[PDB]
Amino acid sequence: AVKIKLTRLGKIRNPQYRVAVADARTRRDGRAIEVIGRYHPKEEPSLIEINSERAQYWLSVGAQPTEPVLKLLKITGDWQKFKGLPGAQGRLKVAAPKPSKLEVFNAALAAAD
Amino acid sequence: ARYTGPVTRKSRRLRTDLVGGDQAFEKRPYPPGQHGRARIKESEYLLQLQEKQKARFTYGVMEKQFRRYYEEAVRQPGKTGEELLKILESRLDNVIYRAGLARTRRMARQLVSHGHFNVNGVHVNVPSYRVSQYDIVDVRDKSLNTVPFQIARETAGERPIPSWLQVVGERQRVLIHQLPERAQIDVPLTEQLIVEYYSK
Amino acid sequence: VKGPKHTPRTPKPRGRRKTRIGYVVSDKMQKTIVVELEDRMRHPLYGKIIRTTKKVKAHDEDSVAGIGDRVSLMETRPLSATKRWRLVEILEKAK
Amino acid sequence: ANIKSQQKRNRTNERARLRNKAVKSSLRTAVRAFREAAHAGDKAKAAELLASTNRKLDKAASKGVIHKNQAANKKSALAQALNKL
RNA sequence: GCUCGUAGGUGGUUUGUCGCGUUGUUCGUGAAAUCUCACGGCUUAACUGUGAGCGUGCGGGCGAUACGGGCAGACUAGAGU
RNA sequence: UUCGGAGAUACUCGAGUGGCGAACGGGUGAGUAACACGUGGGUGAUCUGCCCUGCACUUCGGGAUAAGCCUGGGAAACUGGGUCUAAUACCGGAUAGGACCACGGGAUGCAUGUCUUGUGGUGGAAAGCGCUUUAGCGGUGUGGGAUGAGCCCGCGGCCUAUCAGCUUGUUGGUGGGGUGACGGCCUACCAAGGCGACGACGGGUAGCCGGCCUGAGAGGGUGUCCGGCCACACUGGGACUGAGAUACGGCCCAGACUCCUACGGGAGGCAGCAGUGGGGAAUAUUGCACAAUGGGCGCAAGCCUGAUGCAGCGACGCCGCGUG
Ligand SMILES: [Mg+2]
Ligand SMILES: [Mg+2]
Ligand SMILES: [Mg+2]
Ligand SMILES: [Mg+2]
Ligand SMILES: [Mg+2]
Ligand SMILES: [Mg+2]
Ligand SMILES: [Mg+2]
Ligand SMILES: [Mg+2]
Ligand SMILES: [Mg+2]
Ligand SMILES: [Mg+2]
Ligand SMILES: [Mg+2]
Ligand SMILES: [Mg+2]
Ligand SMILES: [Mg+2]
Ligand SMILES: [Mg+2]
Ligand SMILES: [Mg+2]
Ligand SMILES: [Mg+2]
Ligand SMILES: [Mg+2]
Ligand SMILES: [Mg+2]
Ligand SMILES: [Mg+2]
Ligand SMILES: [Mg+2]
Ligand SMILES: [Mg+2]
Ligand SMILES: [Mg+2]
Ligand SMILES: [Mg+2]
Ligand SMILES: [Mg+2]
Ligand SMILES: [Mg+2]
Ligand SMILES: [Mg+2]
Ligand SMILES: [Mg+2]
Ligand SMILES: [Mg+2]
Ligand SMILES: [Mg+2]
Ligand SMILES: [Mg+2]
Ligand SMILES: [Mg+2]
Ligand SMILES: [Mg+2]
Ligand SMILES: [Mg+2]
Ligand SMILES: [Mg+2]
Repeated sequence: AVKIKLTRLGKIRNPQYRVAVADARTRRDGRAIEVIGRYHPKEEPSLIEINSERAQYWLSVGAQPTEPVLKLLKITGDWQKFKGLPGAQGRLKVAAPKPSKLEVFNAALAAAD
Repeated sequence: ARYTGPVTRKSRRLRTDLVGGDQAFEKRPYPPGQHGRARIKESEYLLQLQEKQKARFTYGVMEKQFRRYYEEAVRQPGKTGEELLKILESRLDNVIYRAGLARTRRMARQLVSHGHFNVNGVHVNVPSYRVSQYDIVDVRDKSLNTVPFQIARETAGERPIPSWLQVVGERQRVLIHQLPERAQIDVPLTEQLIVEYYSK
Repeated sequence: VKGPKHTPRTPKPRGRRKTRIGYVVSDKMQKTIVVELEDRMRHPLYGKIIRTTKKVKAHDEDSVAGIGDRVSLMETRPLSATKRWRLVEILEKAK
Repeated sequence: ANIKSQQKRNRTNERARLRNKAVKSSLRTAVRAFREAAHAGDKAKAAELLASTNRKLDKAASKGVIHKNQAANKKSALAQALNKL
């Protein structure tokens, strides 16, 4: 039936991914019915975005997520707000906010004067 | 590949001293070879070819790499000869020359190539790195107490530092303010003939 | 035990067919009328408005259409091998 | 064959063919018997062999032998032969 | 060689009307990738990710009627008597 | 308990029955000038396993068979017979509207009509297994979604008139048959039509597209990697099973070609991944791994996956750096 799966579309050593709704009778990089997110497993936490009002449409109508996408909808909280679990808030974490490019440059001018 | 040959020989053919000061040039300011003193035929293709050769061997850039610089100079807004010299100037070996950390262009290429420089704490060893705005160009902590780096300390006054970069004190680290437009670029060459060369 | 046992349909707006207006060239086909449509369209290269004609076969529940006859059609299910249209009404008949 | 499951399925494609052919042939020799009573203008057996021919069609459609839109197309045709006699 | 004529292409002045051509605007669609732009990530670059353009079109609704055309008339300068 | 045999009771499990999968994935461009493709619609003319959700239900019985065991035929491939045993296999009943027929209401329109309701008369289903004792997985009829698919139509993309008359189930109607469905799709009679100089009928060639190369653009050439769709699986035809079939690693028949034979008869299809021969100017390893992602089955642990992720090889191409 309808699956929610990942699609490998990066370089050779950089496996980027997209969370895509497709049929089970389809290859990986086929036609997705709708692309709803992305997943980059190379940053230091990760880079995870789920649209969270389209992932509620497809779960309510019968799309079975695969086993590594099921771990992602539990993290962002879109699975718990569909089955009615008390982990409904998102437990995802973003990377550390680095000091920007302008800030380091002004820190170096004051370091000399 | 690099040229790795005589440097005055390609300053004599172009009739223009390319490196900064040379005594082998101005004793023989005519092109080399056994037919060196002959009257050359002033073509229009010769004025356009040799003007492009002034830009390659001043910077040490091969033809398939200099052509890709033209393919994005004509594609950016503004002019074409302006932005060609803009992206040629932002090469990191040209940053070391203008900041007064090297004698000639061929040793500013090695000091980047042998890995004596960081940028954002990132160890670079490519001469064709294009520094953006607000980049710091720092020297390695290991590469102090070194002979070609201590000779660049007391000799920080004889050549002018351009206004688009700034050098600071006991840490010899270069701060890039903006990409240079036209005026602070040194001019041994006119720029509109390189644009007219590729139009052929 | 609480649900309504008949979920009503999601209301779909009724899609429409195409309607066209032509003349009549043939009638002698026993409840089948033949309509010559016309269509004008730019040339893909030279930019001139080109006038081209078609011939379609339509359906009569009652064979009242002479030769002439500004007609009006609407396309249907396949009614025969080559019939795809039906005669809706006749305006300013064969004079 | 070559695959282990394909020898398994060849033995079951022939069990299913002998099963379904006996059911489809029972429908052809029950619609035909209605066509005898309907063509004679009987209205006595034709009113009560219709009730046993349509009941054999619905049982053949629940067993997966014919499709349900095929059973509806054959019951509608035999019933309209009854109402015109 | 020259004329006559069939299909076709083309059409003077003017009033009214329909809004097919034309044109304005809006929703649906024009998959992703490639391509141009702008940033971001591989030490640079090729490569790669994201955002916006592009996709010259086509279908549905609502505006405009100058011009072309369809429909119903009028006029005498072209044409014929 | 012999010292190398007995004991299904018992987790685990060869062969076998049964469910689901095997129609996906992977390859190739021979055929096709066509609704094959691109694009925009139509389906009041349709189908849709597994998945999600609303409502009812999960009820009584019956007869066998594979395996096992004993035997016959054959050189083998394989196959006949007798006994014997189960089920979620199979078959027969009871009750259950979205099956049918007749007659009505209420809503809408785009002509056939469509959806929703009422009465009378006819009908159609199934199945249990497991449990450390709030393990748990299923079965069937139906309203509604989601996905996939079929069919029809408008417009679009080759050369040739030194191919100018093609067509008789051909064009249309009615009554039947057929189909998941409209339809000469098929059949019997009746009418005498249908297409064509805007290129019918024929001949040559060709998979189509997003794209790729060139160009100032308009155009011109092309369809290779990648991605969508179509077509084919030794050649030609044909059905079967199933929700779904060009059924690549299925069945039957005929043909060509290899191979076994005791001469009666049998076996095979790399345009899957590597690989060999051949042709040729010319194109690679009989590699590793299921760690990642996708798929199939199973409650699950898992098993399967030459899809895939990678590596080996060739300056074959782009990009980057060295030889100071
Ligand atoms: Mg190179
Ligand atoms: Mg008819
Ligand atoms: Mg099996
Ligand atoms: Mg019989
Ligand atoms: Mg019927
Ligand atoms: Mg005219
Ligand atoms: Mg006019
Ligand atoms: Mg696109
Ligand atoms: Mg960068
Ligand atoms: Mg990109
Ligand atoms: Mg519009
Ligand atoms: Mg077993
Ligand atoms: Mg099961
Ligand atoms: Mg296949
Ligand atoms: Mg028994
Ligand atoms: Mg009953
Ligand atoms: Mg039963
Ligand atoms: Mg006949
Ligand atoms: Mg009929
Ligand atoms: Mg008929
Ligand atoms: Mg071909
Ligand atoms: Mg040109
Ligand atoms: Mg291809
Ligand atoms: Mg190929
Ligand atoms: Mg072959
Ligand atoms: Mg079937
Ligand atoms: Mg198969
Ligand atoms: Mg094979
Ligand atoms: Mg091969
Ligand atoms: Mg050879
Ligand atoms: Mg795996
Ligand atoms: Mg997996
Ligand atoms: Mg190489
Ligand atoms: Mg070579």
